[PDB]
Amino acid sequence: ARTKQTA
Amino acid sequence: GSRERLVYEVRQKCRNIEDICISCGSLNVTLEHPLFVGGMCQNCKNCFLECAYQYDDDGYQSYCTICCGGRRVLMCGNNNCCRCFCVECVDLLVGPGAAQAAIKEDPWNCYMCGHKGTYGLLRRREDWPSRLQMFFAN
Ligand SMILES: [Zn+2]
Ligand SMILES: [Zn+2]
Ligand SMILES: [Zn+2]
Repeated sequence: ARTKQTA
Repeated sequence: GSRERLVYEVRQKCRNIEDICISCGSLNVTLEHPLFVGGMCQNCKNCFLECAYQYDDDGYQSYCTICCGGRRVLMCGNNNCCRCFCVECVDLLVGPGAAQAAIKEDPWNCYMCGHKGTYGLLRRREDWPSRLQMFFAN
């Protein structure tokens, strides 16, 4: 899975 | 009294998952979570109403499908799904280490997309589209 920061 | 301890009790069958808020651990359940088996408290119902369908410019939902927050999230690799899941919720409700398996998986179908439909304590409702219709009903 690709990840990301929500901030 | 923490979310982690309450989920532990659920695994030990010392407590039904419908009796806890699966997004924050509150015992003050006021409805069933519309996507997965388990309860939802008023705070999380409100967070869901405000947050669940917020989107980023990457085309993906802004926050975790389960808790509607998270600082770091995994994104669904289904080219038809825009959902995200945070590591905390995954490792808690599925099981420890599950999030890193999912991050490694390429491509990864999320827990709403996956055909297995049950992942540790995380069980997708067969009737989630009906439950969403009811949730957003007038
Ligand atoms: Zn809650
Ligand atoms: Zn989460
Ligand atoms: Zn998905």
